[PDB]
Amino acid sequence: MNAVEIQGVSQRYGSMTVLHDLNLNLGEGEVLGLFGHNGAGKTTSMKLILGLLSPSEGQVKVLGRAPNDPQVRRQLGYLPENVTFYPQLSGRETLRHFARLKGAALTQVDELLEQVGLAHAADRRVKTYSKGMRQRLGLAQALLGEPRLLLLDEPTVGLDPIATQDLYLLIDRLRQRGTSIILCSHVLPGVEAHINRAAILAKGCLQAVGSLSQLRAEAGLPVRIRASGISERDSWLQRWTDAGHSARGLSESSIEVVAVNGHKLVLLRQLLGEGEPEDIEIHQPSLEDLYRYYMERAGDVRAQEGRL
Amino acid sequence: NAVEIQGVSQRYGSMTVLHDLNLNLGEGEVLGLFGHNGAGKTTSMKLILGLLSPSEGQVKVLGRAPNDPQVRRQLGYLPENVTFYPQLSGRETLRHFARLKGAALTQVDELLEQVGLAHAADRRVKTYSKGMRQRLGLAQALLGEPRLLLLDEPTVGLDPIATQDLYLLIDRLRQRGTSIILCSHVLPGVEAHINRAAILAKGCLQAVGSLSQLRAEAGLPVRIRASGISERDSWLQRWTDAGHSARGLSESSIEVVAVNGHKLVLLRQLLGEGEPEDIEIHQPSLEDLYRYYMERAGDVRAQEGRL
Amino acid sequence: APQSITTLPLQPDGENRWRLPAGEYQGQFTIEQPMQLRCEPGAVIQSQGQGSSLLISAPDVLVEGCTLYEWGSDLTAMDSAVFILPAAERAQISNNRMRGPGFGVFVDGTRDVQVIGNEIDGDAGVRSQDRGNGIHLFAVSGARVLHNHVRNARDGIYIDTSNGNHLEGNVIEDVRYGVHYMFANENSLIDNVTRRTRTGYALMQSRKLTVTGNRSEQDQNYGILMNYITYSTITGNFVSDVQRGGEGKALFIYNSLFNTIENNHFEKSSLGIHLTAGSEDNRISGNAFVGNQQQVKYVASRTQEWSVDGRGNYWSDYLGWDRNNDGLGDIAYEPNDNVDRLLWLYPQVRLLMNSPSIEVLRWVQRAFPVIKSPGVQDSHPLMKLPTEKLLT
Amino acid sequence: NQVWNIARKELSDGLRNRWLLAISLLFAVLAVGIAWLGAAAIPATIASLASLATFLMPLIALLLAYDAIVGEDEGGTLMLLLTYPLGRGQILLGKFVGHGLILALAVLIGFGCAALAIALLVEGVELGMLFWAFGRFMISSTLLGWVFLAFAYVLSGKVNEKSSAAGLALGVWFLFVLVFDLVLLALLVLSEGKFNPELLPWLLLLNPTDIYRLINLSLPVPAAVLWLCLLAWIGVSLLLAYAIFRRR
Amino acid sequence: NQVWNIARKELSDGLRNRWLLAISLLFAVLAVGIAWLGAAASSIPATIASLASLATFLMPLIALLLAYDAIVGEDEGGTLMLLLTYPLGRGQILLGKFVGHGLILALAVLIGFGCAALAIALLVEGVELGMLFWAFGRFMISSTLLGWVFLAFAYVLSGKVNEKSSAAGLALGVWFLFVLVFDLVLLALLVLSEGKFNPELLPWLLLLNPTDIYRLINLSGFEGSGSAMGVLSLGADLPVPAAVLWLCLLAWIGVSLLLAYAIFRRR
Amino acid sequence: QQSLEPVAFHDSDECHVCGMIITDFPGPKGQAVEKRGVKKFCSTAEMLGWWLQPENRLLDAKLYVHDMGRSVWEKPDDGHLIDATSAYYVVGTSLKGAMGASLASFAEEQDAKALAGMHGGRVLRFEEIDQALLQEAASMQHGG
Ligand SMILES: [Cu+2]
Ligand SMILES: [Mg+2]
Ligand SMILES: [Zn+2]
Repeated sequence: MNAVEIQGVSQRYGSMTVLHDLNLNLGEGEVLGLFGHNGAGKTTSMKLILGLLSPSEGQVKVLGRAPNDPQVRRQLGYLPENVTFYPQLSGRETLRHFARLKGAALTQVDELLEQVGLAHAADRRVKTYSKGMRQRLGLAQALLGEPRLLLLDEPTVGLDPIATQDLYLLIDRLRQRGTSIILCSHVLPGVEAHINRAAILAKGCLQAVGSLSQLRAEAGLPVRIRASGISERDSWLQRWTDAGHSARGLSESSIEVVAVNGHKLVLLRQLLGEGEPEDIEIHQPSLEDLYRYYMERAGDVRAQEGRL
Repeated sequence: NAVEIQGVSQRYGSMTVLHDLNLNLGEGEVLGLFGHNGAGKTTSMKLILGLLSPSEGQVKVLGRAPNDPQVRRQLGYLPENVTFYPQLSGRETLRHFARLKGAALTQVDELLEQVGLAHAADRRVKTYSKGMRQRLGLAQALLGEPRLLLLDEPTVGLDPIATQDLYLLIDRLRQRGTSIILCSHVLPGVEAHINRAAILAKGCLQAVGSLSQLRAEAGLPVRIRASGISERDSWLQRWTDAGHSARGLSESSIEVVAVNGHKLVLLRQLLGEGEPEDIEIHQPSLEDLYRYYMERAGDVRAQEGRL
Repeated sequence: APQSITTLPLQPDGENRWRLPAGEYQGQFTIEQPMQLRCEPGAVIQSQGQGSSLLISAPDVLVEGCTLYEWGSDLTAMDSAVFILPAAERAQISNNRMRGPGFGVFVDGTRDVQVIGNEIDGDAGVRSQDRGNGIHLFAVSGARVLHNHVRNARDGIYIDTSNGNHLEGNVIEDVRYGVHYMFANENSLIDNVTRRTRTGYALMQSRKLTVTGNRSEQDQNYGILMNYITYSTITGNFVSDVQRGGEGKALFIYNSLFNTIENNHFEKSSLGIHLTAGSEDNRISGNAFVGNQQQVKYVASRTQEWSVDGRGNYWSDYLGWDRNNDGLGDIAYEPNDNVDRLLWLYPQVRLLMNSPSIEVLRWVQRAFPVIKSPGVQDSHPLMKLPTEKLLT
Repeated sequence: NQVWNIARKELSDGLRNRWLLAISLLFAVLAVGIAWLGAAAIPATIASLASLATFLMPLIALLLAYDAIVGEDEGGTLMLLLTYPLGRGQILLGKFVGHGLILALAVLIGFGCAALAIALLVEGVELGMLFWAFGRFMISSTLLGWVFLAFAYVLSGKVNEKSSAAGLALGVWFLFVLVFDLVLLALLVLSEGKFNPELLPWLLLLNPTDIYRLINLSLPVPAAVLWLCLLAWIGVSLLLAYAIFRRR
Repeated sequence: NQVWNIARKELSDGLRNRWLLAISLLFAVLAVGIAWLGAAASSIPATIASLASLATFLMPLIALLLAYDAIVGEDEGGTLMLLLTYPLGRGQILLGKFVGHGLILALAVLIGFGCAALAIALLVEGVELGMLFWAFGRFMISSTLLGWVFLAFAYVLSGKVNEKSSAAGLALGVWFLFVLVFDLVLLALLVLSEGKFNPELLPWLLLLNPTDIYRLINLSGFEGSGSAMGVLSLGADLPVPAAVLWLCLLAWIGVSLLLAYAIFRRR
Repeated sequence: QQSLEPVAFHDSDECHVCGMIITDFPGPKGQAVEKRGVKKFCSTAEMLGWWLQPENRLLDAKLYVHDMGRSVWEKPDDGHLIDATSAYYVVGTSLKGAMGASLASFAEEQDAKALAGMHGGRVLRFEEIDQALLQEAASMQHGG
């Protein structure tokens, strides 16, 4: 069983194909991330999952049906980015408006206003709402009814860092129930702790898809090991350089090792055997660095020393 | 010593929305200001720019008064959301700010190429995206060699290649000797680039210092997980001998909450028996440290899915 | 045609004064001798329906108190009730009752005839084309027709080429024309009352005459019609409620060049005054244009000042002020817009007359005076009613 | 039915519009102030009320619905509403019902206080003719407003920004109120009767403000064709608005 | 100077407003059209009172179209809070906007009454070029001052509000009140009292309306008729000379700019 | 094509201006066919006084007067009724018309020249007729 089965679509506008040979399969409880830069593929893929567009050379099977059935869209939440609701309406009346359209019960309105933390600012106008206050309202209409698929296009813009981490804490409660959701973001640290499998895509195609352990294994990326005073910087700068790893000669009492994480199994044995591990920080190659790798891999040239 | 805030307790409406923050900022550091319930994040922002008057205390920016014109040519302020002037072009907007700040007009053509906007220069700002206006908003902030940047969320609406390139441009200016303040709410990602965080809540500045100091002044469990372990049944128990709960959620996802007092003997347990693949010493991040200091002042932990 | 001596008149006084007793008579009758005959109230001299009933050929005859009934109707042979020959100078026709389908009092070529106090009820069934005139006057100099009561005749008091004569205080009801004037130079008429008439006062080609104090109550389609009158004087006339049947004009000035039109009262008609293009530059000052749905109709672009000696007319829709406390207003009053004459020049604009663009165009003229065509304005209009006595 | 669930939004959002309530108050004040100066100073005052409601009922209709489609696209809720169980027809027809009953109420405060100022300030108005001449007046003033409501949906679906929608809604109000009849008057003066007399009445049927006055001034055409020609201006322009809204 | 560096923006931002260039060309094609109808009707006191009525409807309109979003359009646009962190004051980013928007009105009426004069010197043969230059020189240096009044009015209603949608409601209220409501309130006060409310106070109410002081300046030498004036016939009862009518037009700027600066100083 | 027919006069035919009965008078009697409704006149000078008004300058209507070169002057037959624009009116004669000055209309210009020398008048065309001439000629006829 798969929620979204994008099966070989190829969406074009005129002669240009803005999305070519996209082949996704979102699971039953997975949190997938659509990340795109040059391409408009990210925006078009989002539209294809919804009923907004039609696949010009393929088909999509959202929840085992066509994406434009009314039985699909009653169990499909979608928070769009930069949404600004009807500002003369109130916060409770906007959710009571959206509950009538999705067929949700009206006893779920006061629960979801309480669930997103909008109980104090309910019965106030949407014009006197903040940016993150409207994101709590825009999230609350996506949870109306019992949705089986959420498309959170940039959910944490202008949101407080408690409420940002509380939102992803609501996500892992949701995906345990069986609601497989999709993150669409541009802030790549922060989504990387909750993304089940990334879907980094280039201009046209889909570059890489799979979990973070599969992206780090395929893309050979060096580990970013930083330390501070194990034994000595200069006595430890020499050892990784004959073995073929980079040891950065920083200012004082800091050992930065950029190792290639393939031989580091037995290399860390000598680090334990001669010193204390009491202040080290081994950093895996992050989702920010993995996404920068796949852009360079297809159709891109790195910006300069410090440019953009 | 760029920003020297001392003893400032800003009151307005007899509300006392700021209280006794002593925030000295060095001449090369990258400070971060993070605010939730407290209004200090915005009031302090203003206070350094000089457009607010410090009641009961003194603000000394760059060794001088905060509202002097000789230091206000050496500042750079990227505000929150600036849709600048939709009928002006890209060069004409930046030449306008170059004439006001006293910068030389030869910097405008080399800032619209330093920031990636030379293709969209001489095009109207109504035809700009949100990311292109953040690119333009940065371009007036680097105008005429500023010795103090002050960025209020510079990476909102921005693509991740430019976000990584913006922090490389920040790291070039740190070496040049210009202190930068990154006031953000996008706390994952900014912790790799700042030097000292300053979490302020309910007006009072709760915690200040580097990221290594905020983990030292707050007992938080270090989350060592060793994905790809050989054996798993004794690894459920072999960490709990010194009080480190080896809790796992997958085939090998034992996220061992340690205590940061026995880091030698657990790694000697890890490297003496059993082979690893990719060790992950996951330090308590800036998202986790922020919710400790917030909860320590006023905040109570929200419920199961209730924010 | 018998004579008056063929009746039985009992003489009250032997100075050619006779008195006919009460009792009916028959046939036409003829006066050939200067007899000042009176009559009892039961003297119903009823002719049989042919010929002029009481023909008069002798001068200085004071016929008084007779009651004539049912004379002829041949208007070509002038079958009148009282025919007065040119030789019958200075005749007095006093206080008589007449009922018959022809002319009531036909005089011609007479001098100093006095037609006083008679009641002439004309007809009921004839189509007002063969009813005959109430008091027909044909080229008489010196006449005095006073305080009669003409009802249901054809064209009331017809006057043809009669020079000097007064028409004082006579009531004219339910006729086609109230008073008809044809080439009557140096005439006069005072205080006449016209009711329910298809034209209240016909003023056709008669110069130098005085029209004063007359009243027109509920006439049809033309209050006072003046064609080609010169050097006249229209002072104190009260024209009220000229209903349609024309659309209803209280005064219709057609080719009248010089005349003084002062102190009148044009009330509750559809058009207060119609000024044709040929009739321009005459002294029109001091009237009262109250209650009319449209005050002046002047289809021209020539300017026309309507205030002699700095005193103008009272207009009911004059929304002006008076700061220095005189009787005159301070701002001038233009009765016509430019779009109020596009309706008259082009009748297809009547479909567009309720449009907001017309309501825009009424405001553009008040803001931009270059597009104002020169109309029929009066500097210094009156603030109060000048005809405070004419409403009684 | 979801054509009513989205209509209840537009009632609650339209009645809190401060721009509308200023004009609808000014419509009710000027309808009393014309009726006060038309009785103390009824077909003579119902013609001046027809020229008033030709000014403002297009203005009320274009103030409500110039940002109905493009105001939701700029707000981002239009892309959200299409992912709900909702056709593009039910959004448009539900906005037309919701905005339609607003100006069907704006004539009941407009002429409901104007007919009150006539039935209580004439004293002998013969009110049996009043409740039929104002029943024909309140119905025909809503249908004039429903044309310009459907005109506002045409210009909302075509533009991509909210600022240029008000630049076209001002252009539609200028053209259909006081430019179409000024180019009727202009042709007549230059023609000097060259223009056909018969042709001009028919050419009033190409203007819903002109068809509005012709069923308050009672002519080669009968009355019943003008009611079916005013409703044809609704039904064509709504069908044109639905054809534009399906091409976004 | 900083006042000129921020005037150079508004001079180059108002000229890209397409709504300005429409209704400033409308001021040019109407001032030719009024002067052509004043040339075909040859008259002279009617084409002065109609041109002054044209700039009564449009020079407040161009001034309020420019500057209704001058302060609050920058405040909610984010670029006002940035501008105070530049070496400026609040008095320089207001006087600079007044100079920048003031030179547009000085150019929008030099185009309008400039081409209106060329539609007179090239249309009516034998006109007095000395009298034409003097009358249209008085029209130019007084329609700017009427324009600069409503420019300074718009800075009052921009500093007071905090939302640009409400600034357009107040700017429409200011344009309706001063142009065609104060002329109708004074008319209805004179009609219903028949000029017996106050025979000496009522001419002084013309000085409480800068569009009426503007009409009183240009209709000085060409009085002509009475009904073309309307409620400006009260201006024959004003005992002030012509020089005070210039000074009451300048005082409407300076009080409503110092009010515009004192409001903006506590923004 | 309804304006092409000069209709005949009846006894119950009132003038358009003065409103009195037309056939009780001598002289030529003009009439104006409008093609939407025929309006008739008691004299030719009263028709030309109506024609020179600015409501009727633009009005597309054919003007028809009598031919007094082929008719007796006291009782003109309906009969021959020429177009009034192409006529030859004589003015200033001592003949007694109905309302205005006596304008005997002709069609052959020699019979118009016959009556001009026989009464002391001057022949003139239709376009030479203006309102400065109608009020001048009626003052010389019915004045003094
Ligand atoms: Cu007659
Ligand atoms: Mg006065
Ligand atoms: Zn006649």
